[PDB]
Amino acid sequence: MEYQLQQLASLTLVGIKETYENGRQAQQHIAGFWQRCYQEGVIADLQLKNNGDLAGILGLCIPELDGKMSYMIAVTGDNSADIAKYDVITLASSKYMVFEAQGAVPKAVQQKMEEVHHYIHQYQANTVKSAPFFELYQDGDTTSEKYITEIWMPVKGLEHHHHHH
Ligand SMILES: CCNc1cc2oc3c/c(=[NH+]\CC)c(C)cc-3c(-c3ccccc3C(=O)OCC)c2cc1C
Repeated sequence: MEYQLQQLASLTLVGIKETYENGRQAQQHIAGFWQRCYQEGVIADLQLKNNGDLAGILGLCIPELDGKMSYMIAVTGDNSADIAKYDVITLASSKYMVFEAQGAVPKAVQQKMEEVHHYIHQYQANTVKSAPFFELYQDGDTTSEKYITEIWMPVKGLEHHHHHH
């Protein structure tokens, strides 16, 4: 499978996190949460705040310590001045396997995400299950078959994996 290796410094992310039961229905709630964020002007409002650290809107999957699963819609921003209205987290610095899903959203992303998870199962000592992973949606027509969503999967110690030796 094709991927690029990328590294991020610690970043500040501003947005809204919701929490679901780890879901066979999760994708339905995530759809609804996207729909609501657009409908309520939240996406537009976050887009203003995007400081450019990452180009686009993030959909982060955040593991919770009670086993639940959170999804956060966010942008790289600057201020905890937004805490009144928004969730603000620090995305801790990490290396990533960065994959591309090309096709109309969400179908291409869902399908690519299945392939990714199956691919990365061979890298159990190198993925980081407690670290967020995310979809990155850059500017473009997400209905276009050429639209590319990036999938960022955090890794540690990947250079030691025997497949690279
Ligand atoms: C700039 C990024 N813009 C978007 C990103 C989106 O990401 C989505 C991720 C999803 N899961 C994780 C992969 C699911 C389930 C739905 C998503 C939708 C979506 C949500 C509700 C209803 C329709 C769609 C839909 O994609 O709109 C198509 C017209 C979505 C829509 C837009 C506009």
